[PDB]
Amino acid sequence: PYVEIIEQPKQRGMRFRYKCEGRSAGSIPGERSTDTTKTHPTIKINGYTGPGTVRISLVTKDPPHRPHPHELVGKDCRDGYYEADLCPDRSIHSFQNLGIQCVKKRDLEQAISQRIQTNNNPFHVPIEEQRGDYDLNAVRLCFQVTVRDPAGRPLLLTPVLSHPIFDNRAPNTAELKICRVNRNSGSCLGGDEIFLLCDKVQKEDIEVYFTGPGWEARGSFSQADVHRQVAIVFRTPPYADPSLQAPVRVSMQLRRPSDRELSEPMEFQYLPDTD
Amino acid sequence: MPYVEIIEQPKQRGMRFRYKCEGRSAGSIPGERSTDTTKTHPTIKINGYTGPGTVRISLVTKDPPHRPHPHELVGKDCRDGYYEADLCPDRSIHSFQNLGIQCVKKRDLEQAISQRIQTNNNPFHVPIEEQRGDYDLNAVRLCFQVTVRDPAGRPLLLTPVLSHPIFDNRAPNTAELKICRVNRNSGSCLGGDEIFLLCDKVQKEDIEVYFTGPGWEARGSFSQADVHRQVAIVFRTPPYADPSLQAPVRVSMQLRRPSDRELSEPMEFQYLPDT
DNA sequence: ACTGGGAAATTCCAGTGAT
DNA sequence: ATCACTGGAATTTCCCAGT
Repeated sequence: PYVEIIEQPKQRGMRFRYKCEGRSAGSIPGERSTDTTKTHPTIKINGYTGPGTVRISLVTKDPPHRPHPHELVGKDCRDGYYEADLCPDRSIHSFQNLGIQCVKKRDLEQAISQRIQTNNNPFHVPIEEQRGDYDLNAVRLCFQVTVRDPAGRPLLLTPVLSHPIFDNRAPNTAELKICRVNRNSGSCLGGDEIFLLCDKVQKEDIEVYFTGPGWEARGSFSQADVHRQVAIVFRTPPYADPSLQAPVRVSMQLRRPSDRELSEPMEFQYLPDTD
Repeated sequence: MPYVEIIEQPKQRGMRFRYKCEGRSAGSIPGERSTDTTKTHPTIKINGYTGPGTVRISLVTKDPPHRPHPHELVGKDCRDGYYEADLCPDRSIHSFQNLGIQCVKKRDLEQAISQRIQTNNNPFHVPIEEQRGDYDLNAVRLCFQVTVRDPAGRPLLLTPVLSHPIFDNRAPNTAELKICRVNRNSGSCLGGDEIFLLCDKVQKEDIEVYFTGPGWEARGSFSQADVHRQVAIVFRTPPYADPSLQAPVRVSMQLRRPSDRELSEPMEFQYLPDT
């Protein structure tokens, strides 16, 4: 038998909580979770239905896939991992209260030691590897299901990794959001100056991205024009057609080149430049 | 009575207090009239003496019961949070080029006060039962304590002299106010024009934009919600003194912190006549 | 009793200006 | 070149509001 992830966790928008915040972290939602309806990380076991248990732990994003210093917290969690029974009737199982508690950099070595001491090492990575640098802003869930064989001995199935889950404090992997913009129309000739207030971006890895049917342009600005990661002063690009007869609605959004993430689109109208 | 005179006061705003983690030495406090082309430093002159002696500089509280401050002076010839070196015998004027302010953590406050007492760092001999009230960690004063010699070489302790207060640039509340950028620097004399203004960090509960002319005083209109991550303000210009303005008039526009009434450099704004 | 989010407090660090 | 220093950014802690 083997495990497949039916509903991946949502990658973005989750805030890892420190222990100093004595409140337990949130509940990780599934990809397709919408503000209306709430999905949850969900797996399915193909090749077996009946009594079993599941352990979920955090491992690193990048390929050694060693146990992450962060902890799962929530119901049925201890020593930074979740563990509980599967339903024997169903072959689909969901996890409604998985929270991520980030540990501090100074408490790293202690955290790693606990992973080893608690035998929380799904891919049995040697301790040699586990003195590499960790990305504390990204984790993967690791599903480790145990079923019964025909004799009723526990059978451990291959661990499956989720997609990465990113801390939304991390600007390099956060959601892009335009909060306020001082102007939403401009000359088709381009070069109109726009003040745009946004959520935290990295000035070396952000652009303003105008799009239409089979068209794209970028607003002009330097890294100096990005103010304290939360504002961009830029000039609009010229529109494809230099002699518009009438206004033309296009979309304006933030774009992060590194991972090609886009923000929610906003309406911008290029106007005919007849003075 | 030989006495100490402050030739060059310390510049009050601009400089950060540094934590121990940021390293040994915390920069050099500059003089009032320090510029990029001519860097000045705090300077005293000893009137009515020449020859060998000592000078101690320590930090004291801004407010009248001048107790020793929990923060430390660090740099050349500093120990136990105070500066102490031999007075130059030849010259009567003395300046200090490596004074840095090292701020202590809130956690280590009671320990720091205990060090001040243990080291006999109490220039105004304040009783210990005053050394427990609230300290303003955002502001200190330099205390210059000069010891000269009488003709037989016995120490004569001159009166302690206080500097102007020095404020932590990094601390919100005490940071220097600055208008970095603005989308428009003109508009109707009636008001109601929307300005996107980019600024250094301000507290939205303790900030306002201040229009001033000769015998006029007005404020831009905005809510706390319009302060975006402490470094941008979207506001509406107030009405000019005279709504029957014939031809343009230039006013000053600056950030003001009501709590302590501090201001930014002024930025020109011109009220235009309404068409 | 728990949740969403802003900001103060502390730490880190890339790129300078003084030498 | 070195490295003290400058100022932006990242990390960690604290706190408010609302159900």
